[PDB]
Amino acid sequence: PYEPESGCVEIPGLSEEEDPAPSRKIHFSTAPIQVFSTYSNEDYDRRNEDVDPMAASAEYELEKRVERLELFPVELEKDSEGLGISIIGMGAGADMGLEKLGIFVKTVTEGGAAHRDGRIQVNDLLVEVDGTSLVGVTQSFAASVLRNTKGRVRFMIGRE
Amino acid sequence: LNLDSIIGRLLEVQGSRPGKNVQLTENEIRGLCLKSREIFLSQPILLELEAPLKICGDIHGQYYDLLRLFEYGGFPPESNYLFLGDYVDRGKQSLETICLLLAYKIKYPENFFLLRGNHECASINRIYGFYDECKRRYNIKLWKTFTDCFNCLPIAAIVDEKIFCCHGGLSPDLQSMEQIRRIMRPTDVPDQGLLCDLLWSDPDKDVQGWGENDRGVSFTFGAEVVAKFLHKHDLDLICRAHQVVEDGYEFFAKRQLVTLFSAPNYCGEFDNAGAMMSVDETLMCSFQILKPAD
Ligand SMILES: [Mn+2]
Ligand SMILES: [Mn+2]
Repeated sequence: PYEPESGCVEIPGLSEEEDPAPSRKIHFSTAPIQVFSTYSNEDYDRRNEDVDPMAASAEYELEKRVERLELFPVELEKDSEGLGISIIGMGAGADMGLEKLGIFVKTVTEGGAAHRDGRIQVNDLLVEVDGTSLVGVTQSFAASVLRNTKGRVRFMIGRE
Repeated sequence: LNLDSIIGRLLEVQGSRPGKNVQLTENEIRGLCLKSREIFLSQPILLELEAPLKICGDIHGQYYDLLRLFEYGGFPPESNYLFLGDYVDRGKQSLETICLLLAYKIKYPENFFLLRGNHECASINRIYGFYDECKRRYNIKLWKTFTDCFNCLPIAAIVDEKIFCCHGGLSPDLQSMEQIRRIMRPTDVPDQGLLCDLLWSDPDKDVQGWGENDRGVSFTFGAEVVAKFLHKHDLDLICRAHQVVEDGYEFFAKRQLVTLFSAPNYCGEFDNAGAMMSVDETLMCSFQILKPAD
């Protein structure tokens, strides 16, 4: 049942200035300054705790490399044996830890769905799987995405 | 395009508790980006504007503060507007903010103007929240569409041959306005040089000439640099934004430069007011303040 309210208060205006140049065309009002009311902090929480420049920049370095790659869609039929691939997370540079990784194809199982399709190969980058980005993610997140895929699975793939 | 419907839905929340989202469709936002981009490219990169005009500094996605700015300043086309950049990042409602601004640019292209801020740049808004808002609420493709649009924003404006307006400030490299005019769009913002400086530099009362900037980008410039610039180009005032100022406006070098900031209580981490500067037909400048209630 919110009821916004508006109002205006006047405060002292700009001071008269000492000797302004005669060639100056603009001038400044000495009239009172209108101070209008906007929302209080209680009414309008302007904080935003979701900004994380450190995580963003870590993701971004990884993203910059992928657009140097040529991207191609792949569609695989997921059967009883799964997708027929294993994955490995690699960092954007040396010794980056576990948080923001590129997800690479480590293994293509002989006789598996990826193998007989022929397109996906070892060291391919998994960019997107069933509409979910895997660029700058943990390996466990990637593994969860891949486990949850069903039927005809839609990929975007990058290759060095 | 559906422009008046889009504007209606953006303004529908005027009476709501602040924070309520307006979720336009992807196709709608894309249309605003593509249409505004054409308009930006069709107008000069160095705008030549005439009074009357109301000039606003940073908004940073504080959509409800923008709504109040229009309430009190007059919704377009009641007043002519020039915004000095930094529409996005930091706030939670960068999307509503930029969509309303682009919509008014499209509807009133000769009476409504937007300059590029340092946050209208992919390498910056990737980091400070806009990419996140796009990814969360839409998709990354939409963020890239915004980038294409922002890459075409004009960089500076001159009001009645007397007020030079840009987001950041001067450049040690700026000697002729033709250096601004010859810049081809679309363009990214470089890590250094004229375009960088225009969007990144700051005045400093403690520096003589040009100094290093604490931001790690561009320069600081002193009062004498300002005086020399104005005299050379027969200008009276530099109007810029880019720094939080407690009263929403703050003069520098007597009154030769003004900083305007229009995002009150900036991201809930400052206690500042926002302000706008009105320039009337006689070139009298006045200030209107937006102060959060207690
Ligand atoms: Mn800013
Ligand atoms: Mn800025």
